Amino acid sequence: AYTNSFTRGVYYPDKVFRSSVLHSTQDLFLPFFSNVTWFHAIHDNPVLPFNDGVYFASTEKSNIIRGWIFGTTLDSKTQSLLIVNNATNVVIKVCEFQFCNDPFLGVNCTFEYVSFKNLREFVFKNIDGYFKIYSKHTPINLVRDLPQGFSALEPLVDLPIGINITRFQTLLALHAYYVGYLQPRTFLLKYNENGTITDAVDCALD
Amino acid sequence: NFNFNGLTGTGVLTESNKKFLPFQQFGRDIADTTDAVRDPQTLEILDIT
Ligand SMILES: *[C@@H]1O[C@H](CO)[C@@H](O[C@@H]2O[C@H](CO)[C@@H](O)[C@H](O)[C@H]2NC(C)=O)[C@H](O)[C@H]1NC(C)=O
Ligand SMILES: *[C@@H]1O[C@H](CO)[C@@H](O)[C@H](O)[C@H]1NC(C)=O
Ligand SMILES: *[C@@H]1O[C@H](CO)[C@@H](O)[C@H](O)[C@H]1NC(C)=O
Ligand SMILES: *[C@@H]1O[C@H](CO)[C@@H](O)[C@H](O)[C@H]1NC(C)=O
Ligand SMILES: *[C@@H]1O[C@H](CO)[C@@H](O)[C@H](O)[C@H]1NC(C)=O
Ligand SMILES: *[C@@H]1O[C@H](CO)[C@@H](O)[C@H](O)[C@H]1NC(C)=O
Repeated sequence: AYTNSFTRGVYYPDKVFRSSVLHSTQDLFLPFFSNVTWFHAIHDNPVLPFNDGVYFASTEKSNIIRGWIFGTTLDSKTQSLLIVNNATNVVIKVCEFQFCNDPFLGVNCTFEYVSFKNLREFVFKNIDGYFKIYSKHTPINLVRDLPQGFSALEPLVDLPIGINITRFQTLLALHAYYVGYLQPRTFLLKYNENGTITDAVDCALD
Repeated sequence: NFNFNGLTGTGVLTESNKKFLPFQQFGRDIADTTDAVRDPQTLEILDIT
């Protein structure tokens, strides 16, 4: 299934502060009004590709999704990144750790790091040797679709991993999300007086 | 003369009222000059004039 992304998916492009200014920047963004593939939870684990970057949004309260896997040959024979909500803390590990082809739990490693009324958005991108994570958490009432609205993402973590990626998978557990790819675009962001991006223009749109 | 992490220049430092997000290190002006910098050894945020 598919559904348009209205405008959300924009993130603070750099680590620099700006206020009350219209700033133009070229970067990997999710173009406005592009379809984003829609998935729902039952039983299976659908496959997804990965190029340039990805924007990944979800809505849930039972922690149905615990994390993610990223890599090229995911079946435990090359270096791959695993993100998981440990129990309350979030852990990231780059290793060739053993997986099934559709892993889920019940109720040579190289890198380690530790940390439906709500909707959580993320952006993952591998550029300049770094793996960069951006996120936003927001209360919502539209359990069905990512709402018509706007809010910028800010980085959660910025790792110097530098591995190759062509695929990724979501991770669940045994006891409703959207994914869309980024493209290089030139954007115009309006930084308000307090320094927060309040609106943006994807001016390759029309 | 001020030097924060190699960002070097001359100016008068003052306490800043800008609300930097936790991942931001300096504020860049319209002329592409740093008008605000975080003290590397503190949470303090200082304005350059
Ligand atoms: C990352 O690894 C994948 C393989 O997992 C590489 O895929 C190759 O891409 C080239 C592009 O021209 C193809 O010709 C090859 O046939 C692909 N190989 C396979 C096995 O699919 C990819 O090139 C790698 N990229 C980086 C940046 O390391
Ligand atoms: C994606 O969106 C375009 C218009 O934005 C539409 O023409 C196309 O059919 C959509 N893709 C699918 C698979 O429906
Ligand atoms: C959290 O992580 C630590 C270290 O990896 C582990 O010992 C602990 O068991 C984890 N939490 C739970 C509830 O298992
Ligand atoms: C990975 O583990 C295997 C043993 O299963 C070992 O032979 C190999 O040297 C290790 N490192 C790499 C890069 O394969
Ligand atoms: C800006 O931040 C101040 C903090 O005191 C707050 O009172 C004000 O409402 C904020 N305004 C906007 C537009 O974010
Ligand atoms: C570094 O500076 C901080 C002040 O922010 C101080 O508390 C800390 O003790 C200093 N480092 C060491 C090793 O003392």
